[PDB]
Amino acid sequence: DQICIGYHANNSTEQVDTIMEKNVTVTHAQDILEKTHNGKLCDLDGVKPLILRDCSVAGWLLGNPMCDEFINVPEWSYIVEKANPVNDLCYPGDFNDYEELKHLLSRINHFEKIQIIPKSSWSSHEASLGVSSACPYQGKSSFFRNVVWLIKKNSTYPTIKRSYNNTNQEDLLVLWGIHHPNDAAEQTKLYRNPTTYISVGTSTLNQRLVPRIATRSKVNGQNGRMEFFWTILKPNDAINFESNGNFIAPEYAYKIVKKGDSTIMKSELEYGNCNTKCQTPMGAINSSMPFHNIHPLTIGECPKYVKSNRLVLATGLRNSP
Amino acid sequence: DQICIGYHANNSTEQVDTIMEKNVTVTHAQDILEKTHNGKLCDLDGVKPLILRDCSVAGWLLGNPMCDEFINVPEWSYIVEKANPVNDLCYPGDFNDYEELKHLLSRINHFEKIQIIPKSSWSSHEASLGVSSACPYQGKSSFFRNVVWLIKKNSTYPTIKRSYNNTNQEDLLVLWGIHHPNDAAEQTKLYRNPTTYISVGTSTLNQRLVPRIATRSKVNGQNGRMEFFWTILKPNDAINFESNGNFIAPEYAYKIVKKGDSTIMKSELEYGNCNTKCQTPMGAINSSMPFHNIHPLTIGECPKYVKSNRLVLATGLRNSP
Amino acid sequence: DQICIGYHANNSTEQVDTIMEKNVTVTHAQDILEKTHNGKLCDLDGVKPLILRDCSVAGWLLGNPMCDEFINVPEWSYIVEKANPVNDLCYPGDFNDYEELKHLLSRINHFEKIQIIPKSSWSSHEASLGVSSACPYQGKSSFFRNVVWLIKKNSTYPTIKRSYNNTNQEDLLVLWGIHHPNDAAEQTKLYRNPTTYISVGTSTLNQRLVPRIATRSKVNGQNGRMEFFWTILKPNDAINFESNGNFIAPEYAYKIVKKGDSTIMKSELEYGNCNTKCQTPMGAINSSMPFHNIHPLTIGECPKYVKSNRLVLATGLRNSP
Amino acid sequence: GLFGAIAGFIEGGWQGMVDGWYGYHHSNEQGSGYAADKESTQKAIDGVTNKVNSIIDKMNTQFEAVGREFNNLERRIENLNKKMEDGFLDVWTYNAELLVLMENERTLDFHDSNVKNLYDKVRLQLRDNAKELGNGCFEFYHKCDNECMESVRNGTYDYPQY
Amino acid sequence: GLFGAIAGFIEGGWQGMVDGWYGYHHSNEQGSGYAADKESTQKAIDGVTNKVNSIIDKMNTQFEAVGREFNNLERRIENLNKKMEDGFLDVWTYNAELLVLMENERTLDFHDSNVKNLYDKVRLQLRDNAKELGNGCFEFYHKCDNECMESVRNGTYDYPQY
Amino acid sequence: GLFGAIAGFIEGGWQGMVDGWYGYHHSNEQGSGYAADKESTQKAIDGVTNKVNSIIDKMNTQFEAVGREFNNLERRIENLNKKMEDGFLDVWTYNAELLVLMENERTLDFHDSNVKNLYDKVRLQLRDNAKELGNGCFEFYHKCDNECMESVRNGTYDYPQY
Ligand SMILES: *[C@@H]1O[C@H](CO)[C@@H](O[C@@H]2O[C@H](CO)[C@@H](O[C@H]3O[C@H](CO[C@H]4O[C@H](CO)[C@@H](O)[C@H](O)[C@@H]4O)[C@@H](O)[C@H](O[C@@H]4O[C@H](CO)[C@@H](O)[C@H](O)[C@@H]4O)[C@@H]3O)[C@H](O)[C@H]2NC(C)=O)[C@H](O)[C@H]1NC(C)=O
Ligand SMILES: *[C@@H]1O[C@H](CO)[C@@H](O[C@@H]2O[C@H](CO)[C@@H](O[C@H]3O[C@H](CO[C@H]4O[C@H](CO)[C@@H](O)[C@H](O)[C@@H]4O)[C@@H](O)[C@H](O[C@@H]4O[C@H](CO)[C@@H](O)[C@H](O)[C@@H]4O)[C@@H]3O)[C@H](O)[C@H]2NC(C)=O)[C@H](O)[C@H]1NC(C)=O
Ligand SMILES: *[C@@H]1O[C@H](CO)[C@@H](O[C@@H]2O[C@H](CO)[C@@H](O[C@H]3O[C@H](CO[C@H]4O[C@H](CO)[C@@H](O)[C@H](O)[C@@H]4O)[C@@H](O)[C@H](O[C@@H]4O[C@H](CO)[C@@H](O)[C@H](O)[C@@H]4O)[C@@H]3O)[C@H](O)[C@H]2NC(C)=O)[C@H](O)[C@H]1NC(C)=O
Ligand SMILES: *[C@H]1O[C@H](CO)[C@@H](O[C@@H]2O[C@H](CO)[C@@H](O[C@@H]3O[C@H](CO)[C@@H](O)[C@H](O)[C@@H]3O)[C@H](O)[C@H]2NC(C)=O)[C@H](O)[C@H]1NC(C)=O
Ligand SMILES: *[C@H]1O[C@H](CO)[C@@H](O[C@@H]2O[C@H](CO)[C@@H](O[C@@H]3O[C@H](CO)[C@@H](O)[C@H](O)[C@@H]3O)[C@H](O)[C@H]2NC(C)=O)[C@H](O)[C@H]1NC(C)=O
Ligand SMILES: *[C@H]1O[C@H](CO)[C@@H](O[C@@H]2O[C@H](CO)[C@@H](O[C@@H]3O[C@H](CO)[C@@H](O)[C@H](O)[C@@H]3O)[C@H](O)[C@H]2NC(C)=O)[C@H](O)[C@H]1NC(C)=O
Ligand SMILES: *[C@@H]1O[C@H](CO)[C@@H](O[C@@H]2O[C@H](CO)[C@@H](O)[C@H](O)[C@H]2NC(C)=O)[C@H](O)[C@H]1NC(C)=O
Ligand SMILES: *[C@@H]1O[C@H](CO)[C@@H](O[C@@H]2O[C@H](CO)[C@@H](O)[C@H](O)[C@H]2NC(C)=O)[C@H](O)[C@H]1NC(C)=O
Ligand SMILES: *[C@@H]1O[C@H](CO)[C@@H](O[C@@H]2O[C@H](CO)[C@@H](O)[C@H](O)[C@H]2NC(C)=O)[C@H](O)[C@H]1NC(C)=O
Ligand SMILES: *[C@@H]1O[C@H](CO)[C@@H](O)[C@H](O)[C@H]1NC(C)=O
Ligand SMILES: *[C@@H]1O[C@H](CO)[C@@H](O)[C@H](O)[C@H]1NC(C)=O
Ligand SMILES: *[C@@H]1O[C@H](CO)[C@@H](O)[C@H](O)[C@H]1NC(C)=O
Ligand SMILES: *[C@@H]1O[C@H](CO)[C@@H](O)[C@H](O)[C@H]1NC(C)=O
Ligand SMILES: *[C@@H]1O[C@H](CO)[C@@H](O)[C@H](O)[C@H]1NC(C)=O
Ligand SMILES: *[C@@H]1O[C@H](CO)[C@@H](O)[C@H](O)[C@H]1NC(C)=O
Repeated sequence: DQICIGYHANNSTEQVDTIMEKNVTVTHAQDILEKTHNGKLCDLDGVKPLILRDCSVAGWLLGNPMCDEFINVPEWSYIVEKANPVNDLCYPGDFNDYEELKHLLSRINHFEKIQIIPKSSWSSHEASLGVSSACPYQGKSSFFRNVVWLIKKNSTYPTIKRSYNNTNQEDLLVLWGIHHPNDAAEQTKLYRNPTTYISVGTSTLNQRLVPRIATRSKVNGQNGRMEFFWTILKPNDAINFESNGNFIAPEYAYKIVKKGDSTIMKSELEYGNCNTKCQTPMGAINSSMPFHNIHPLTIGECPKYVKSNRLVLATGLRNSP
Repeated sequence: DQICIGYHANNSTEQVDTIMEKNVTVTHAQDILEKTHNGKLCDLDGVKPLILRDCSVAGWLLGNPMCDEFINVPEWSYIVEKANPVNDLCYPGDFNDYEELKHLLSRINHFEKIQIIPKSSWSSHEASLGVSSACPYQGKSSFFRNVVWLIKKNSTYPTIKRSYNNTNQEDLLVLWGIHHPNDAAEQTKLYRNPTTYISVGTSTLNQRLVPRIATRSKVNGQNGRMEFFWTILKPNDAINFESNGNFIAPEYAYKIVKKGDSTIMKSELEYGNCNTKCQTPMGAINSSMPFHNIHPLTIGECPKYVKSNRLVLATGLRNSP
Repeated sequence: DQICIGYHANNSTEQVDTIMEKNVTVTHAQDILEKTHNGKLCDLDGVKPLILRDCSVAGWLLGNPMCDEFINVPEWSYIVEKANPVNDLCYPGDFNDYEELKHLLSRINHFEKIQIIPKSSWSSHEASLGVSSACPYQGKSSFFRNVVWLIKKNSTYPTIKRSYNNTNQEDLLVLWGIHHPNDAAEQTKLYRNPTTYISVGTSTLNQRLVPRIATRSKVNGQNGRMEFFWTILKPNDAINFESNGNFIAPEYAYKIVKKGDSTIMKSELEYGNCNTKCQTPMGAINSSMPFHNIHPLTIGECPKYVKSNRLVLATGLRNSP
Repeated sequence: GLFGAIAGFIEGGWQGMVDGWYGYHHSNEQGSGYAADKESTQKAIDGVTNKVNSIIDKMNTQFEAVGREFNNLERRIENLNKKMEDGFLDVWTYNAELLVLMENERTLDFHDSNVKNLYDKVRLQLRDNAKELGNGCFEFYHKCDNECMESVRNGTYDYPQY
Repeated sequence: GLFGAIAGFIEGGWQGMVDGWYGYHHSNEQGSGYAADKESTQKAIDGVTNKVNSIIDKMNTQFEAVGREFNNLERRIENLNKKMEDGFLDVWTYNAELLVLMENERTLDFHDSNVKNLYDKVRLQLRDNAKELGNGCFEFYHKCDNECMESVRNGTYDYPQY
Repeated sequence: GLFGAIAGFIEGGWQGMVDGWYGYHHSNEQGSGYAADKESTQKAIDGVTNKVNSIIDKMNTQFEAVGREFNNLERRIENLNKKMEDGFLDVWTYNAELLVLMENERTLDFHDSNVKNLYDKVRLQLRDNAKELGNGCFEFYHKCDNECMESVRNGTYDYPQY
């Protein structure tokens, strides 16, 4: 008659690593690393992202005519831009402080577009021939929809003196631009005046742009260049435009209605018609694991990213053969 | 007759946490986290800080007339600026590379102010009507005390050509500015010349400021703007000023006499009449603990900041009921 | 008759530290920290570094005549510049975006120098009197070898309109400059035209430099200043130069033939005629240890830098007296 | 293991014991079988559960990256940004992997300890009244029926009676 | 605990023993009382002291933040700066909290070990001359007076004599 | 140590035992000498080797600095860069130093454990047939010649025979 002390064993093949030994078979274990995703771009808590598709953020904000899909976008959870979107600046040029603006959009969930300077209200200047074959729409020449390329009217460009006042409650994103023509002849043709300027003033802003006229390489068949600028107009503050040529004026601006959590995600994926509480640039995550190894840039209620291939905790004891 | 092995117990209720169990009562423990401060801004090793109160660093350096308290400040241990000081730039404008200058002050403990260009020495220009109602002092119009707003004398602004030489042993902080008037009429009224400039040269510096004349919003009732610039003048090097208008000239500059450890601290607190070896923006720390959880930005001989609410080491053993 | 259990002891004096006790003598130990280096700058896998000696990176690229040693350098493993090289910009001035360029060289292993605008091809301008006593070579006045200081020919500076096209397969580093003379008389003497410009255009670049003419301190006996600029010319893209004076034109540019791993190392050491798989700014490392404490900035197959003085693992057991 | 019981003086585990982590096997004239020790098993369960939740909790306040764009002439700060994000991910990866390795070692040792301690609890009861076989087992000098056996699992084994 | 002594086969501690962490209680015809074991107690004190100072020392070379201002169009680098400072504080917070958790576990086990080892030191002396009660105590077969008891605490208990 | 054997109830190590980490010494009429226990020694060797390689492996994916220049008006970002590089080096330095401290503690305890377990393996064989001396040694009641001794090292010591 005898009695023995002993411990559990089972058919488990689960292995855990330790400092002194690897691949120790244990009776029980708990995986704590999520390795799978759904491979899709999803709504985040039922709120669909803004998927720019082939448009870049600049083509969207300026109103590149190939980006009419985003003429009035609802509130978004996050934004998805491609690595090299084709529809950027149809007419070649630059976008001043572009990356500082993108950074601003990581904190923005909703824009409401509003008209600040009506197209019809340009009575001393021509405001309908500001169109280029570099920015085509349905076969015809067009231009960025949110700005107006003003040119001379009956061979005169009188000094422009306009001013908008932010009466509405929000902060306002105002955009404008300057045209850098190829040569002195092009300058005189479009604007008459040989030497020109655009001065822009707010409470904080005090700039004076002058066109640099130089020989350039063609890009989308254009020797000219457009430089685009922006500012945030605080509520109850006014912006003053003065110019005698080369001015790319704002027609529409964006009210900032919703601040908060958002991000600009780089991905070649498109919309997947799913919902999720955690999204990555390569797919969404549905798990209660503390960790995952899918991608570092996530948005939502996410596990913590680590670079491991395997994280498994022993719960049970060493399993015997 | 028997003998027993055993261990200590006592009336301790001190608890420590472990990985496998929380709130284990032990006979002895050692708290290692400091949670208390005195709530005051104190001298640091007997050396009082510079407490700018309602002045900003710019209002102090330029000599905003509401900042006379800081007309000649002794050596400091650290500087305390508020989040939104009211007395900044009485006359609206900008301060070029302001944040790079503040960063310079984190390594500076003492300035000696000295006169580089006497106010009296402006014999071809008017140097006493450079005053604004935006910068009032005892009810009258005044201006930044360390710079001179030169205007035309008997309807003439002859080209200014001045030069200071850093003969003294230190590095010198030189400050100047440019006036951006509202319109062409204001320009001609103050300086006659329609188009003007200010050129500033050292061994390294080679700039040429031109005034941008534009319509602006009023701020403290001013349509104009002042842009302030700075440079560090190395010893035995000379600074060359050339201008024909709009020039805000230096009268006083600051010798940098003491380098070393300092910081600009943001706090709404005022002086507390205490001493301490470790200071935070919400109070001073007097303890020999290795850690504290009061605030990340400290100055002095400080414990290490952690974000914990509790850090307690077991020293004794598990206490039995 | 008896049998005893026991353990090894030996004459080892090796000590290891633990949390509860320091300097515990053990029978065996393994040092894992490398503390020694050879004190030399070495080839990295047989590939010799570029040792600029007394030349700075700017003096090398622009062709400072005191830097003829580096007129045609082979492929390098890493670059070694001193802290304060004497042969920088013989003629005083600035180098625009210099640090962003150095950062570009950390990813570059080889340049091939090529002629883009022949010196002989300047038929309407004088291209052999652009020489200064500040840039001497064998006792005579000279100048940066990779650029041309164009001055007026028979009292005329006709507008320059030149253009190079990147036909070759690589990216091309193009360099140029602008002259900032001391006064209006010097300007007219060298270039005739009172007011001048240099416009430079590519697909992305669109600049217009104007000379700032001001009184300056002499540096190497020069009141003037040269500002140097650069750009990377993508393959199959063309660069357009337009100017009417003050232009420092490119003669030679650098083809970027090899990208990859490199670095700019700061060191006062010179070449040591050795080989190594791991190099620091104070010497090379030959060891299989996981860690070292020599210097943080290494290049190659290196151990991991830690700041410890000692890291020793116990392997054996506690050694008894 | 450190405590010498699991895969030590007790060669192997019991497929037959299904209702606990540690326990007893008895053999006598009436028959044989297994019985889990509920106390030490439940202690083990609580320990390991708390440990897991402790791990999950420590790691949930941890670095999370965000996208930042930079242009062609902001390469230094872009590189700074890349090296900063990668720097922290390496640190957290190292932390996670090490914590698991270390805590797995301790978990396996914990189980070894519980078994060793259970073996000792019984040894200290039996004393001179059973032969210690050297393999986890105790052969009784007296006949020990099912109620005797239960009393050994009870902790209430009357040594003097036998 | 891992070693089975504290709150194991020794149910509880002694309010009565005030002059040390571990020790002996004796009972005989002359009376009873407690005696701290100075050796093992002092070893414990040194261990725990060194540990504390070791912890304090490791942590004193550690990240310390400084203020940096940024303007309205330097948001990216401001954010970089915020995420960098917060990144390190999380890392150090994690390090501190974990070190304490881990070292508390080890400290409690250390004490358990010292008690277990003291119990064994005495068991190995007494051998067959005392009954091992199963609860930390040893009942002697011979009468054991105060000098006999001291000899057991000495380490110089003459087994053969008894 | 935690397990009480090394520099505990076994006062000191053996200069005489050269061919292993743990083992036996015997004394009888035919003579005396040492014999390494190859099993437990080899287990120790593998453990410590794996540990070392584990340490070396964890640390090889770790922060590595690169040079970045900044000009006179980029002091903030230069300082950001300095504090970022130093920040990570402190973290890794702390990690390395702590890992070594902690793993040294565990390594020394591991050895203590192996000795303790070897002592127990033999104790559990001898049972009542030898006096447990209290110092690592076992004095036999029967005469035990070299083949008897080998059988104790075998694990195949026939208790009933003696
Ligand atoms: C863009 O447009 C908006 C809307 O027109 C501009 O805001 C308005 O600007 C005017 C000045 O042009 C401000 O001043 C007038 O109104 C104030 C109102 O005072 C109180 O009452 C209103 C309710 O009607 C309330 O909302 C305010 O908060 C405030 O409590 C008058 O007091 C002021 O006249 C003053 O009277 C004081 C007492 O006698 C004197 O001390 C003063 O010296 C002065 O004479 C004047 O009539 C408006 O307050 C302001 N309205 C709003 C809704 O913001 C905005 O300025 C413009 N931007 C730019 C850049 O031009
Ligand atoms: C701001 O003002 C200061 C003070 O005026 C300027 O510094 C001075 O600048 C002058 C030139 O304008 C320098 O050169 C003169 O003095 C040197 C002195 O040489 C030695 O002796 C002095 C002691 O008196 C000592 O401090 C120096 O360290 C040095 O060892 C003369 O040598 C020099 O003349 C030269 O003689 C050499 C030998 O014959 C020749 O090789 C040279 O070619 C030359 O002819 C001349 O007379 C001063 O050295 C200097 N003084 C000080 C105290 O720094 C400073 O330049 C100015 N800044 C600007 C931007 O203008
Ligand atoms: C720097 O100099 C280089 C070299 O001169 C410039 O690159 C060349 O630029 C010309 C335009 O000036 C390009 O267009 C011509 O050639 C293409 C070639 O097309 C195919 O065939 C070549 C092989 O010969 C192959 O390499 C190409 O990949 C391509 O498959 C012609 O097609 C083109 O004419 C067109 O015909 C099409 C069909 O009829 C029409 O749709 C078009 O509307 C058009 O009429 C034209 O003759 C060259 O392709 C290009 N060569 C190379 C080797 O890159 C470069 O532009 C210049 N830079 C600057 C900034 O000026
Ligand atoms: C653990 O197990 C032991 C042994 O099995 C238990 O002892 C037994 O306990 C039972 C349950 O009450 C006793 O039953 C009683 O029997 C008497 C007469 O035989 C009867 O008059 C009562 O009505 C009752 O049925 C049994 O006598 C007793 N026997 C022995 C030999 O111990 C013990 O109770 C258990 N203790 C614990 C702490 O679990
Ligand atoms: C630990 O304790 C034991 C037992 O208490 C000690 O043994 C006793 O030690 C005392 C102290 O010296 C001895 O006293 C001597 O007595 C003899 C005759 O009785 C006398 O001639 C001497 O002048 C002296 O007073 C005592 O005899 C002795 N007795 C016994 C039974 O052991 C022991 O010394 C202690 N050892 C250690 C290492 O602490
Ligand atoms: C471990 O050691 C024990 C004791 O040394 C071993 O037992 C002995 O093993 C030897 C080797 O085979 C036996 O030799 C045989 O002897 C018989 C007659 O004496 C002979 O007919 C055979 O040809 C052979 O030589 C020896 O008898 C035996 N003796 C005793 C007392 O045990 C044992 O084999 C070893 N076991 C292990 C697992 O290492
Ligand atoms: C521990 O086990 C792992 C997983 O089974 C082993 O890694 C695999 O090895 C197999 C066979 O050599 C390969 O085909 C797989 O590619 C490996 N998979 C992974 C995820 O690594 C590993 O070799 C074992 N490690 C040790 C130290 O024994
Ligand atoms: C461990 O004890 C702590 C401190 O007593 C407990 O936390 C407190 O719980 C009480 C009662 O529920 C609350 O009123 C307090 O707000 C808590 N204080 C703090 C600082 O947390 C805690 O619940 C216990 N933890 C566990 C796991 O049992
Ligand atoms: C542990 O030993 C080290 C190394 O021997 C001791 O440090 C040395 O102490 C000697 C004598 O005091 C000094 O001369 C050396 O300068 C020290 N060297 C180093 C590298 O530190 C150390 O004091 C001992 N530590 C403890 C806690 O006992
Ligand atoms: C292992 O055992 C369980 C019994 O608990 C059984 O249900 C399961 O099918 C088995 N799995 C394998 C792979 O044999
Ligand atoms: C996530 O997947 C699990 C499968 O384990 C499922 O039970 C759960 O409903 C899913 N939740 C969502 C929101 O997709
Ligand atoms: C606990 O015990 C000590 C005796 O050492 C006594 O002085 C103290 O007052 C007691 N504290 C409490 C709260 O009972
Ligand atoms: C700090 O406070 C302690 C109270 O524990 C006091 O003894 C000490 O004198 C104080 N020191 C200073 C400098 O305030
Ligand atoms: C230590 O012992 C070894 C024998 O293994 C011997 O070779 C060596 O010389 C000794 N070293 C010292 C310093 O005594
Ligand atoms: C590095 O030094 C070791 C000395 O231990 C030597 O054996 C080896 O050949 C050396 N290798 C090189 C590449 O210098």
